[PDB]
Amino acid sequence: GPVCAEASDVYSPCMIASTPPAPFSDVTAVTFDLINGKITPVGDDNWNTHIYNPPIMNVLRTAAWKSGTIHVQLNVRGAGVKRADWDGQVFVYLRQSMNPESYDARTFVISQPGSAMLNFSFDIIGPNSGFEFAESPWANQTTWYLECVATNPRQIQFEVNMRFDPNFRVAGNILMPPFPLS
Amino acid sequence: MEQNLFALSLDDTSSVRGSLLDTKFAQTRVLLSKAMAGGDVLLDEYLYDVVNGQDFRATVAFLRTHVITGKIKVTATTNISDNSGCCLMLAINSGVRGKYSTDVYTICSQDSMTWNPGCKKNFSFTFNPNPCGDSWSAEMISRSRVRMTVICVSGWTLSPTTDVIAKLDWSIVNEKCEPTIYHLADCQNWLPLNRWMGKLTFPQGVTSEVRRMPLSIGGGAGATQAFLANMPNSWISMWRYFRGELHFEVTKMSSPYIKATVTFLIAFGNLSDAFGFYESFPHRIVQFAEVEEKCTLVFSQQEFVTAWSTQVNPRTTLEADGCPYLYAIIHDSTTGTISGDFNLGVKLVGIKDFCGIGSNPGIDGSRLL
Repeated sequence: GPVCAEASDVYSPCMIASTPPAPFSDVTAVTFDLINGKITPVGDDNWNTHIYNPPIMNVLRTAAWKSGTIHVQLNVRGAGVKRADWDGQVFVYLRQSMNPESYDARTFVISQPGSAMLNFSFDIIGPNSGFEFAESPWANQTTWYLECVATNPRQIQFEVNMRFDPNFRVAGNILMPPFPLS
Repeated sequence: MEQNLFALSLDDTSSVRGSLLDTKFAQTRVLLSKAMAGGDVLLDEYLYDVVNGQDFRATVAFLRTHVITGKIKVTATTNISDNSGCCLMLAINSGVRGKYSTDVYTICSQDSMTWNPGCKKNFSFTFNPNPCGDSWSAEMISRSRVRMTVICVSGWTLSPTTDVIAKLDWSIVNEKCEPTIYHLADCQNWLPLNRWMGKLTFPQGVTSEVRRMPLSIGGGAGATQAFLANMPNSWISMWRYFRGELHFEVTKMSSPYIKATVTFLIAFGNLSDAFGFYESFPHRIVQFAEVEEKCTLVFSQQEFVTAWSTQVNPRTTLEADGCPYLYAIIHDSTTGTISGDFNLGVKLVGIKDFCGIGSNPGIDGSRLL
């Protein structure tokens, strides 16, 4: 409808990735590790990735054990393309593993001209009294991946925003390397 | 003789338990070079790996018992004459992500011990290797990749004649393994932070040495073009403003011979150096006996008018910074009979009656040391 619902709590940008520059035009994709804060372009495509350092990412990258709900907003930009000529599609997948044997936990398809905005959420829950340790060998725990596929790199330029639900809990410290400034 | 083997008590799933002797499972050596310095890693391995090659009464029980409800106790034995002193820190971390920082700031945070061999004969500590549960196992710490390190926070005040070997003794105790879990309630009775506020080097002399350290503890520690962060601080940075009762642990990291009276008070960045009226502010006088090396500071909510920001933009000057700072002031003069600088370590233990306000959108820049 003409009237949209108003968002409330603050989301923070965390990860961005630009499709490869022209003359690139092949269908491509990029994977976001929503917990460890990693961006992995598919194949050798020249994706201009970048990661920020908000409280949320600082928590996700240092909290050993996690439990709770995470809200994710995916923004898709957003290039100077005449609407009538738009043919870019966005396919996104939530995954618990990048191994071929694992199936998608959730699929969304976005065919909006210009730009798009997708809201969804997922739960972090593991075997340690409800806590999960993102890819630890213990109990074969794994992280969460957000796979983004772009059918037209010249029309589509991705932004991941995140928010912790009040039920989100953490414990334990991970020794991270220094975090480079944006 | 025949016997119903099935009915035998061979399904004993109880945890390790008994005397200290029959609960020891491993011992290690930490080589302290007589010439070492701050930030100098002494030991860096996996917690699990501690058991390799060990032959103690509970080594087997530790490794085979698939569930333990007790805690891991670490006893450190090391001692050096009063002529010197240093600061050793032992810390337990849940895991790593390659080429990690070894700075005391990052290394501590979770579980740790800080002591000075020039004051203590030994030192001990218990911990819950499973920070969010009531039980754990050797297999768990192996596959979860639990780490432990020993690091020289402050170098020797006076170098030892020869290298020193500190010894660690690992055992299981019957203390109930209680969890430490962080959450987003905006009102909490106790929030553990273990933040390394800083290493205060006060050189010997008759100058007025003043040190400042912000209570705007979020954002991490400024390294270079990057910064250090640990879970407790990233958690506190979730809120925009906060307040509560502060509990600090002050550690004498220099030898007993290096002395200086230190004043602690909370004020603002408007106070300049060379201001002999600091004592006007409510303050605490900290002195240490040759035996002593640890003093707890308490700053109740009556020390603060309002809450204050978890982060500020690093370009903000002291004058322009309206958030409170903890001042460490040489009340008299730093001296001794030997050379060396009075290193004093300050750690924010935690917050009592914690109030968290709003929500921090976040600042990428840290705050600088």
